[PDB]
Amino acid sequence: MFTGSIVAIVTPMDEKGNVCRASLKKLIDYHVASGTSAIVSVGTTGESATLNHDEHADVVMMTLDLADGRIPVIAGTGANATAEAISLTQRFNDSGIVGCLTVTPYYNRPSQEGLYQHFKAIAEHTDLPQILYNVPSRTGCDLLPETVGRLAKVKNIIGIREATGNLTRVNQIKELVSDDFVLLSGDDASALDFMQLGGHGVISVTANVAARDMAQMCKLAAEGHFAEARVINQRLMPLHNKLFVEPNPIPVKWACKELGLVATDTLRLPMTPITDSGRETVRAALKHAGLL
Amino acid sequence: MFTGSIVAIVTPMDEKGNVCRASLKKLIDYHVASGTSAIVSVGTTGESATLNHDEHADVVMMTLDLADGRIPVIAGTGANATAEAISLTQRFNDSGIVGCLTVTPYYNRPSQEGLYQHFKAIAEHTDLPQILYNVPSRTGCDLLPETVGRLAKVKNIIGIREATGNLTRVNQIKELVSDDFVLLSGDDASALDFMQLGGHGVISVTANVAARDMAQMCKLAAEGHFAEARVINQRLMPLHNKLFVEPNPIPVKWACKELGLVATDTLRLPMTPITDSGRETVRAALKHAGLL
Ligand SMILES: [Cl-]
Ligand SMILES: [Cl-]
Ligand SMILES: [K+]
Ligand SMILES: [K+]
Ligand SMILES: [K+]
Ligand SMILES: [K+]
Repeated sequence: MFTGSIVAIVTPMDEKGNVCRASLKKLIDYHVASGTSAIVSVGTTGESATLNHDEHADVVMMTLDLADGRIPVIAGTGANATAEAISLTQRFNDSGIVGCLTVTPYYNRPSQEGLYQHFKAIAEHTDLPQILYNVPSRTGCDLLPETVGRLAKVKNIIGIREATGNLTRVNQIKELVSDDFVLLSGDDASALDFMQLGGHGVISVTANVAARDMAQMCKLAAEGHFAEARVINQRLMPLHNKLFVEPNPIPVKWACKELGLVATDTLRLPMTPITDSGRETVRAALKHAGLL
Repeated sequence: MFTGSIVAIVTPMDEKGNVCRASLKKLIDYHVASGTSAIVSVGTTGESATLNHDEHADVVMMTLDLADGRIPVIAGTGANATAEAISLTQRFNDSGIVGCLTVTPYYNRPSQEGLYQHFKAIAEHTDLPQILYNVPSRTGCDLLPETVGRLAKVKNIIGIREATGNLTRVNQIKELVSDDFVLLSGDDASALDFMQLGGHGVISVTANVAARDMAQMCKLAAEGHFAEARVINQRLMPLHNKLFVEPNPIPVKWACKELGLVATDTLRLPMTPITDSGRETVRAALKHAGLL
């Protein structure tokens, strides 16, 4: 399922930075019970950066196992080397995931033609649906609408997580692609505007801690009840902003720990523990949201 | 050696995308003859993004063997996971490289504290000199002078490649570090200006194809003959710019092949072959530099 509220799930860790199965189970039961549409496993928020490919694969498999068919799982499969992205996709074929979330190469700043060839080749070597992921503030390159339009002609490239926060992109992309191509926000604070403009959902960081409210907001938006959805969005807005007061996923792991959804808020370097002031900011946002 | 003209050397490949030994030797001989001060092996220009760690180590080791003690070799060791950066660094411990060039974590956007802890930990697991590398347009994060000052207190953190193109950084960092802390430009187009402000040299892309001029310019600059160095710079300025007409290292690899320095201009996806319009642009810049 590639519409509605999709959670970019944290990878919960013990004190030693190892994946905590018990916290993961809890998170997954929480999203099943709250009506989250799907789980994105080991994306940015899941600390893809600091897991090796074995741990990455382990987390995804464990996620599917715990999900036990109750919720669709999408694996983060992005890499800045095309051969690496291809190889990582192969690890997940026939695993039971329903699709892949695949980021524009970061750091090496390819041209639009190179992004085209990158994603074309990945899609070529799998039957799994591919969701493109554009986030220029992290990657240093910007996948423009024109190129999204080219890639949408490839059979199994089915959508895009658009994280520019630039809402003019929704209709620039939409007019170049077919009506079954999915447009998903990757910027929590502007996601409802994104959906009001034509977007079909959100791959969300906020959904980690406000799953029910996010699920309902996305359904209201899809039904066109934007004023109703906006009341919810207004109570989540401090969370939408303050979950990035410090680098994601530092605030969201702390929030998960504070709600008792995970055992520890541990991350791997270069991520560092939340500051006292950040705890204060985030706790205030959780309260504004009515979660505490 | 950590002053003067230091080349961020390309990793020449055969048509299969694997390291081309004959081309590498030719490049290293070229830099020996030209008075280049040192080689950075497998940094960004050397396609650190698309080589796996074993291939990366292979290239560094081959470069060192080929250098045969004639010219100092610095290993690119950057990674966005701290554990990974330590592991890559350890491959080169007791190897014959004289130092490491280590970039701020890309993509995951750590805090200043995160950056401090990342580089502190790397430095603690090695005796090799460390050169920090700041390039926010590639990484999505910016290592501020205050944090450079803090890291410069670590025994084996000895300099910075500053690639913001923001010249105000030279004296901001200089006033916070000791006088043997090395300041190196990472932006060819502004590198002479950088040196005029008190910079000690450049880790250069242009030096791949204009090594003699680059060496002479940094020499004149170190002697305080800025008027005279500037004549060289003006001759090289179209290269400083047009070597980024297409994503680095697409133009400089083509330039190398055109100058007969490497056998092929092959790169690994997502880097793509230079366009016809790019060939003409780089050719005019080479001609302006008097190299064609
Ligand atoms: Cl994410
Ligand atoms: Cl470089
Ligand atoms: K296919
Ligand atoms: K399609
Ligand atoms: K790599
Ligand atoms: K030092």
